[PDB]
Formats: sequence, structure tokens, C-alpha cells
Amino acid sequence: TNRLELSGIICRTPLRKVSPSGIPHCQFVLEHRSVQEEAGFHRQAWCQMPVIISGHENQAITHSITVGSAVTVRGFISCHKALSKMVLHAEQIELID
Amino acid sequence: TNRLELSGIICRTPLRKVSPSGIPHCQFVLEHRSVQEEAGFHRQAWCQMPVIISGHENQAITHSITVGSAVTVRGFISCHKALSKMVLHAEQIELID
Repeated sequence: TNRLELSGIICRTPLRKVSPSGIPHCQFVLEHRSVQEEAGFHRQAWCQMPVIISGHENQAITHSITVGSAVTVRGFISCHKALSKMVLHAEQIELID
Repeated sequence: TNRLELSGIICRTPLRKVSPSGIPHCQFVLEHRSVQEEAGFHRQAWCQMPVIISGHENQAITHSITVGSAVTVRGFISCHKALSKMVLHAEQIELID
């Protein structure tokens, strides 16, 4: 199992990237803030999550999202060592604007 | 929205912590490895995710998990700046041993 669903505001201008051999991607940073419940207590949760969306099929989304967009993203997480930097690979995104 | 579900192997010995004013916690590191699908391609996903489980109610789980346990955890993520270090606050855990 590997599934993250996270909402937030895009806080960095999205970067469009195209690979010569197909497979283009769009990367951005999603800032999440919420109140969560833990052991009976209500505490603040905050994160700035790198997000990537790949594939020709998804090329449209990039030109419809920008900094300040309210967005909910669902995908898998993957990490690489710097602790290790986390990226959310988005399978789906929903807009709230 | 803020929900992560992630399976893996506990790769660091769990640390039991009790606060004097109630609210005890148990922290550990969960190593995830899987094949995920992205833009048609099958690629490896890997992460070493800090996990915390809080509350008197959950005090038992700690003495039933150890390094090498296969485990699936579901909760919310929260981050703090070092990029920012991520922690999974577990609302529920399921064992696979």
C-alpha cells in the first residue's frame, strides 16, 4: 500500500518539463495546512509537498493550474536521500477555484 | 484532506515515550518498497518514513511491534523545516506477521 491524498495551495509556480522521448512532466509545490485530531487533541498539521504529474494525457492540467490554486492531489509517495526528500507522484488532481 | 496509507518493514527499533502529563507516544521508522505505475511505466517507489502513534489507548501496539515487523499504517502527515522532514501520525496500524 502507498496512497497519499492531500489538499492545499500551490505555493510555487509550476514547472512544465517535456522529455524528448515523450514522457513530459509538471512539477510544483503544494502547501497544506489543517487541524487534525490525535489522541483526543486537535493539533495543526503543516507541509510543503513537492508534487509531480506525468504523461501526455495530463499535459492539460498544467495550463489550468498556477500559484494560488487550491488543489487536492492523490497519488503515491516516493523518496530519495538528501533524511530523505519526499515527492508525491499524482495519479489524479481536483481543482477548487 | 490529509491521509497517507503506507505499508512496509519497521527498520528501526521503536522508541517508547511517555509524557508525565499523560499523552505517551511510540515512534519508529517504516521502510517502504513497491512497484508503482506512472504514465504507463512501472517504476520503483522507496521511502523511509518516520511514524508516530500516540495515546494511552494505543500503548499496547508498541509492545507487539518490533524491528522487522511488516506493517500497514494509515494517518495524517505533518512536516517541520530542516526541505522539510515528514512524519506520519498514525490513526491505525495493521500487522502482517
